[PDB]
Amino acid sequence: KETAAAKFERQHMDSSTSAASSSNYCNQMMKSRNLTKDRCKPVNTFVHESLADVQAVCSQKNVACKNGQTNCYQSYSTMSITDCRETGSSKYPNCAYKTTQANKHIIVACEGNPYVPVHFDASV
Ligand SMILES: [Cl-]
Repeated sequence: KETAAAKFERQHMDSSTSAASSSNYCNQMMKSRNLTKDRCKPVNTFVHESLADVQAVCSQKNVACKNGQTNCYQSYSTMSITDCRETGSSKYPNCAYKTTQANKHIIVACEGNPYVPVHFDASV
């Protein structure tokens, strides 16, 4: 059983590249992080920053989560991210994604001891 913290890392961290360099990034990544196994995950963001930088967000600007809980945090600074969203034609198991590279603030929900990201709420 994956911890919530480990699931976050698998779904959202990509420290290995500074940015998506092709329009096929999302197709490539969604597959390999096993986010298309059972169904096409519809929306998923990858963050191209160190794990330390992403964990540090839990110490930054406290905001409400979409769900009304108040354990979310917005990064003071922008981060390099890639936004992956399934195209309207996509059908499992031939999952297809639009890739959008950007520099935006991230908002994550944090939980636990240590107090670490367990959900990606949005980018700004
Ligand atoms: Cl979950």
